[PDB]
Amino acid sequence: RTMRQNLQEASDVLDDQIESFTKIIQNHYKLSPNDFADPTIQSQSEIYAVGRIVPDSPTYDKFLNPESLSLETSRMGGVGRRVRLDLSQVNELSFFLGQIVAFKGKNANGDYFTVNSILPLPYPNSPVSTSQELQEFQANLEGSSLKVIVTCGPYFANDNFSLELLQEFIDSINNEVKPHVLIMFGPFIDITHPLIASGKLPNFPQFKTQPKTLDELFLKLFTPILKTISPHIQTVLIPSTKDAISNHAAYPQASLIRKALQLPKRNFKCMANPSSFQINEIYFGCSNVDTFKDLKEVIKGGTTSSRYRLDRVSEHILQQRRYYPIFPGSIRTHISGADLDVSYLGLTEFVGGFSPDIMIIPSELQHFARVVQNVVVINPGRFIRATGNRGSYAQITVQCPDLEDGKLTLVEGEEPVYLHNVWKRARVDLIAS
Amino acid sequence: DVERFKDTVTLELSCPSCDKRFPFGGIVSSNYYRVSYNGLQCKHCEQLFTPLQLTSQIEHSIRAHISLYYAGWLQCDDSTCGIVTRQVSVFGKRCLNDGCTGVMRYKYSDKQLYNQLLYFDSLFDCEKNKKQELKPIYLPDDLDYPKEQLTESSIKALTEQNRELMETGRSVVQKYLNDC
Ligand SMILES: [Zn+2]
Ligand SMILES: [Zn+2]
Repeated sequence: RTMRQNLQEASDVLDDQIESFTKIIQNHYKLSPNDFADPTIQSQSEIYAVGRIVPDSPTYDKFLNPESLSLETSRMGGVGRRVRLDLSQVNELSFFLGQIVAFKGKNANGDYFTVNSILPLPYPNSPVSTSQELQEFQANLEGSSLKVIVTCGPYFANDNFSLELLQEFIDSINNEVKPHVLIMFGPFIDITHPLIASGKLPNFPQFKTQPKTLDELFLKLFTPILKTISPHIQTVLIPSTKDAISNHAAYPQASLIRKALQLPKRNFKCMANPSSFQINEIYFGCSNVDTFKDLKEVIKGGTTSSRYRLDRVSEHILQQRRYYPIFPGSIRTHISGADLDVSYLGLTEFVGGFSPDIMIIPSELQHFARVVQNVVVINPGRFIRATGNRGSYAQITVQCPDLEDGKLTLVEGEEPVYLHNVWKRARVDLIAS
Repeated sequence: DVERFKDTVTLELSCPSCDKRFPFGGIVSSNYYRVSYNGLQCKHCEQLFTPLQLTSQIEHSIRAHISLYYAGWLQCDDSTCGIVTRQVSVFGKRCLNDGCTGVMRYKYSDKQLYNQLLYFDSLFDCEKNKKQELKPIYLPDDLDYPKEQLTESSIKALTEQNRELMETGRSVVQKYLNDC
């Protein structure tokens, strides 16, 4: 796929989000489509409605509140019309721009839709495994626990090109920690690094031939150090749209090309941003746009506000079934941004409709690991800080799966399968790098 | 090519030693820089750019443009409305002003982006530099209009002397042009 932006196609995708949630709501709550009607017009009767949270003016103030939101309907639902929301009868809520929501309410007089109740979107199902599969996974590990290390760029500071800290880290994982898998998120060479941005790039006396491009700078600076990661540790690279080495600077972002990075096949895999995969039974959902920094909630209610922001935001992501549900995506003001390629938001949805067991969405906020709705949510933090001080990384240690220990749940059915209960078996440490 | 680049914007380079900023128009006259026989040279402090010092900036500008493009600003046709917004109606072309009949269009069209990249490409195109077919960086009334004009034969010679630099600068644009 090329750099094309097509308005009809983008709008198709936004329409389809509303329609697919309309079907999820109808199946979960067992409602008939005749119970759904157009909230943008007057009725005498209470109706159910599904739509997208949008601002009530298209040229809107940076700071929204519960009196300045509208609901956008699908093309079939309300000819795409948008209607102002009256949220005065609802004491507890958290909304954000781009959120798909379901309401019970009424447009009494034509110009407002009064929300009487919020129908919460249901959490997606968790993946399951057969007893045979779990036994193989048990044999893979030879008793011992599964170890996965996760890092996120930047890897060098703002005022130099030192990877000394990364070398120290590599020595540690090779010779002490010895994990099974290492997941490394970009940026590797961040195009917005201030020396890169300004072109203040020095002569490197430790290179025989100077790089002429940022791609060559990666081959001379990162490749030789990455090559020293033990071949026994499988290493996964996931890019950022700020990666100078990527030529696909929109989310969702195609994977890097490993051969081009001159990294060895023996232990390096390049994955897309986002990507979903299993390590043994554990489903990972990885995405490298900063949802946790960017999602700006409009909030009412003491109970909602007393909760932790990171819990609320993780639940919004699980409910929305996409790793960056904010739309329009955030902008850094022009320098950088989410850079959403709206036509392909499809690929940023939860693969198979499954919630991940572990969800990793690096952020510039402080590192954190939290269980929310039985999903382990991890922000490993930046590997190095801009000043050159130690950053952090995440270590995930998961007890080896055991059908006999009880910690796996048998799901009832003719075909016997088990919920991984990764949250019950996983320990996440956030370690100074 | 003339009309194609009429609305593109200049590639602005910053000098690694002294930080003076200037538009780069190819192997053409300028009061700020000189393409000498050993490379691109800053006229304020005489320091030579290395290739990485040039190409990192080319790439940075490209990516700034590509990021602006993905911000997805839209604009309305109707001269009596004109709103710019990033909101997209589920009917994409439809304007979000109550009752406005204008058509919405991406404000950074993909034609404009492609033209912007083709302009950058032209700057490092040897054949175009030699034939003197690049777009001028300065209008005649600009206070920075160049004081000395380069000769054709200087441009030919200087272009062949800097072929390698040009081609490497050009490859950085092509990284994104084949991807478009
Ligand atoms: Zn200078
Ligand atoms: Zn309009």
